[PDB]
Amino acid sequence: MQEIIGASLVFLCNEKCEVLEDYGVVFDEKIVEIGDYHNLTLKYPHLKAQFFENSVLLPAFINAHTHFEFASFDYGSFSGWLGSVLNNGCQGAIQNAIMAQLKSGVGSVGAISNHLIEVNLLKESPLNAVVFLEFLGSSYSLEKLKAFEAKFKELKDLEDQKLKAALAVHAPYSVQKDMALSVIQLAKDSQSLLSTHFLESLEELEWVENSKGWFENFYQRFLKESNFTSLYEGANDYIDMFKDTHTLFVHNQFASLEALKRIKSQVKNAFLITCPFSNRLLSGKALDLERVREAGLSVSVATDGLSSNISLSLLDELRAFLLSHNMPLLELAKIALLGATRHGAKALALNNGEIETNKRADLSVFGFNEKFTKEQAILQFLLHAKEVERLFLGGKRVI
Amino acid sequence: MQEIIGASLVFLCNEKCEVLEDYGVVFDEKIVEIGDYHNLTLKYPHLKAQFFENSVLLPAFINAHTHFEFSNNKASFDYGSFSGWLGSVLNNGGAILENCQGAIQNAIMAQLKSGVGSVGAISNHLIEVNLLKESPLNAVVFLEFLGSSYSLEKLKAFEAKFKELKDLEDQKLKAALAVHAPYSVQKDMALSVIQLAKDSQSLLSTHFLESLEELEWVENSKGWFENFYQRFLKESNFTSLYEGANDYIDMFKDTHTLFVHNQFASLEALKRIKSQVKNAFLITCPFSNRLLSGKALDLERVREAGLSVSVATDGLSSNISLSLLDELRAFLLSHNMPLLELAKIALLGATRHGAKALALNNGEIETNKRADLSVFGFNEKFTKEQAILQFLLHAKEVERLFLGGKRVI
Ligand SMILES: [Fe+3]
Ligand SMILES: [Fe+3]
Repeated sequence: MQEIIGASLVFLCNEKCEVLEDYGVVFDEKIVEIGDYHNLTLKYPHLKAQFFENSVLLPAFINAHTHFEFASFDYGSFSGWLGSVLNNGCQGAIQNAIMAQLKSGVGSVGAISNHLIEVNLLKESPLNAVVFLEFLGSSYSLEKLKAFEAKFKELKDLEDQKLKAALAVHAPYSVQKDMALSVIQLAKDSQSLLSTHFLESLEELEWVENSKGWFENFYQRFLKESNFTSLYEGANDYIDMFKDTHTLFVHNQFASLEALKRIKSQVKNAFLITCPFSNRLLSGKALDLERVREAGLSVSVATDGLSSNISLSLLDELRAFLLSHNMPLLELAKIALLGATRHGAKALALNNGEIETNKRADLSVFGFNEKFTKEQAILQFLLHAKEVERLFLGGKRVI
Repeated sequence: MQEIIGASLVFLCNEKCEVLEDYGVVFDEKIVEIGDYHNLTLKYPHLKAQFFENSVLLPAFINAHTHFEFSNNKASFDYGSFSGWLGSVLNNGGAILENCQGAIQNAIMAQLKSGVGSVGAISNHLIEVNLLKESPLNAVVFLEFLGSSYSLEKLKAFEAKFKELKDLEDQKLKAALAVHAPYSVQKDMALSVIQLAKDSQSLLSTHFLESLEELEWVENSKGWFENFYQRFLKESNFTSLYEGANDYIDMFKDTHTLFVHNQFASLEALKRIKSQVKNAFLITCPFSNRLLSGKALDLERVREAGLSVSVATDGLSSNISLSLLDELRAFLLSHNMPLLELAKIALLGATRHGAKALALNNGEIETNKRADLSVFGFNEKFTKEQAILQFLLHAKEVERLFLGGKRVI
């Protein structure tokens, strides 16, 4: 059926980043019409209508990078964290970790999975899911190459209207060149998305550029292989593999302006994803947001996983995103809201993240105790938003 | 009355920043002895003893700068600029202070449950003083002064309110005095406040160069403060009350002054504070800098000048939670320093550095110091090399809190 909802502040989440006051929207499975809440209640008098005063009505968030496979690990260094994850060499937390996204207002997630453990629970959840099956392998092996293209077939046999199948190549230090050319080709063949970790550390930059640094000893101590040279001969050699695709580039805190200009000019449809908290614990260098826009790209904000973070609430990761950059606060607060909405749905190629006609009815309502001023609404929301009062996904009431 | 407590990790919070494993402490009102927990249970067999596995035992925190009169403020004020925030605070005209004691009692619980045992509260009308007395917290009340025009009538209405403050002092509450800012207090109204602190032998706290608008005003009599005294203060002043940054600093020469914020003080300004205030204490509040000025304190400049920092929550006029732990994590995200070194500066800025600035006998697990101890329980046993930082990320609530050797939480 059809129903009307309106709040004292409505965040359209357009590229203009428009906030409207006392507006309402009518929706079924999709968003049909927008306008003033009172004028809408006269136009459609018989539709059920609810208004929320001193509340914010916005799109449901999109978390494009989150691993549900997970103290333990070491923070303060990337080498120390990777060493501590490999010195290590789940079903119940997964059913409660989805609940941490719904209550935070997240309606769509781009989850990276290695063994397809959480995909079954993501299907009964109301969440919009884009599972990237991640490929890990620094030695060529035709045997595992077909054991990975057979696990993807199990993913494509589980697709719905809520779960889309995608594929991921881990990092330039973990995947051999001819094993990624096959993964990338299968994504073109299956017409699915690509996610990848790119220049996340200073040690990976030293490794990819000049075959030096902490990675001389990585393949010997941890992988039982005898390799002492980089799998790729420079940063551009890794990028050109993703030419003419829809590739999600995560982190990129150590990619130079020439490197991101190359990503934009060559990948054609590249989407940079950033996770503020995980960069602090690991590499320690935050993403230069000016360099991002000096190259012509935009960022989405993601929680990453509890592999290198303390809370997977997208709102708490937004505040840490605000504290991590010296940009003018009120402009950067718009980069966060759009990086958690429209920019995250365009990276995942979904039909939500914006209050627009014919878009998915993925709506969040957040209740407060005051009415923020229109000039401050976007920033006051990010500081005080913690839980969600109402969450509508596909026009169905979930929370 | 003596008892024994030990944890898997013990943070001494000395300047060595020593982490010890399976250590214990014996305490009454003060800390008696430190050592290995098992050796302590044989030395003092009859003392009641509790051990906490996968826990951290450390001093109770010290929050040296927090306004409790403004705890009824969720939104209201404007963030993104200091001029925008001060304008919105003075456009409020002190209307958010009314009906506050119930919110004040809910901000006190945010310090105890976060592990804070001693706090340096800034007060203008002494509304929360009795609630701090009805509280287990160690209190250092700073009586704040606001007045940009000389008026000896208000000078004795302020020196009579201080006598009412010293008439409520005990061993739990110490009385201090505060000068607001170089933009809010006339020179001869602060020299009287400062002199009364010398007379009463009390501590001085002050907000110093917190904004870019405050620096241009103090240095060149320009910026957003040319029009400030007319719009909001109903006064006719168009030049700075002090003739340079050093003119405000030299008033605090030879005393015990807490300098808050100071994100816009240059190395020359910070070298002068140490050499001239003689016993100066820099206070920093990471989150309030982000919402207001937007510029974080240069911690490298702090150590290039020879000073150290303590971390304080400020008030909720410009903050979202007074859990000192949330402010420590925000302190970690706000500076680009090597994380593992900066995590010790955070722990010490919430402990030893805050108790010497507040002139208290705690903030360190040392013999003859106050038995102000906090116990935080976790699910893993951290490596000693990671313990200090892993504590800051996962600490949320406190398992046990002992203040003066008495069990509080
Ligand atoms: Fe990842
Ligand atoms: Fe303050």
